[PDB]
Amino acid sequence: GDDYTAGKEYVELSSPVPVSQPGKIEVVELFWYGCPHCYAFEPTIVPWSEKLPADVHFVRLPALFGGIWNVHGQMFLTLESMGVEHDVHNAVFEAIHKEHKKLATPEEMADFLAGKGVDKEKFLSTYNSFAIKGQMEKAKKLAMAYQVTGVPTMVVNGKYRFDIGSAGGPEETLKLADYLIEKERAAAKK
Ligand SMILES: Cc1ccccc1CSc1nncn1N
Repeated sequence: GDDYTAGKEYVELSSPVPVSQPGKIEVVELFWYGCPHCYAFEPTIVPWSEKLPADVHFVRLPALFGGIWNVHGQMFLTLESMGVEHDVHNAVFEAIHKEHKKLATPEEMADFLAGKGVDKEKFLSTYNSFAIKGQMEKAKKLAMAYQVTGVPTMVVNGKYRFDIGSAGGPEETLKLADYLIEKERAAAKK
């Protein structure tokens, strides 16, 4: 009969946000190019996310809160729109937190991406296109609605907000995530 405290481990939003399509549970993690905590979470969240059933869907959304925040995230959405899969996405975080070659401009981004199999022309073509902007505004209005006041931040079904600090550790974050998945799943368990 329960095992977590509201506000202590996970915080429930007074104003919840509905997902686009029902049936599957929404799991969003708002990472940033300036959060070290997100880097140490990668080798821990991957084995969990890539082992989830066909009832849970993880989404990669950056902390687009204007300023330099949105700038340090658009690059990711650009790659996802390129149609590349299993292109060693983790290598990107490496050049950001291990090297930190000031990836704040498209030039530096393309220069680095070109070394892993990325066309500078395609990149810049869609980068400066509305195709990415439509995604940017989409995540922007959702991020602030998910009550994301920090990074990282795991949001489940736009109702429960938690993170490493709130949970009490990277492992505790996974505990809360799995618990909340069943929490929402129970509201529609046939
Ligand atoms: C918000 C966006 C931008 C880019 C890729 C995927 C998405 C859809 S993810 C989403 N849409 N409504 C709720 N939710 N978490």
